[PDB]
Amino acid sequence: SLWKGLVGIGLFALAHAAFSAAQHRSYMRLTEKEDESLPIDIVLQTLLAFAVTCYGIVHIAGEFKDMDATSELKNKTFDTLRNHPSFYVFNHRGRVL
Amino acid sequence: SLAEVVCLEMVDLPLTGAQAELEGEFLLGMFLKRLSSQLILLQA
Repeated sequence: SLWKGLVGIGLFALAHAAFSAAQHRSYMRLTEKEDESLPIDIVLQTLLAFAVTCYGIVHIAGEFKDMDATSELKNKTFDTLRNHPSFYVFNHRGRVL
Repeated sequence: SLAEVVCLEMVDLPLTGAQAELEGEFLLGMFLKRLSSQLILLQA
């Protein structure tokens, strides 16, 4: 179940990016520049977090299945089919034991 | 002496340590700088 760890790592890194960017914004409003864009590093970090997280969530999302009924009948025999549990009766050899 | 004032002004106060080192915070050098400052605030 490594894909779970992968997703948690993506999330942690993304949160780190958000924190870094908030404090950078504070720097901006403090130095009254309000002209410049974000440093590249934050951008790359968040984007890779996003991509990795999607690649992992696709895996852990589940698993597809055929829509042809007889696929799940390939392995089956009368012994299962015949029992009819709501019509059971016990007056048979086993009661000896 | 304040009974005759002529002109004045209002100035903003100085910074905390947090904001100072924050300014200090700002290729790989960029990343490691960021990390270091983050770890410092953390320890604080």
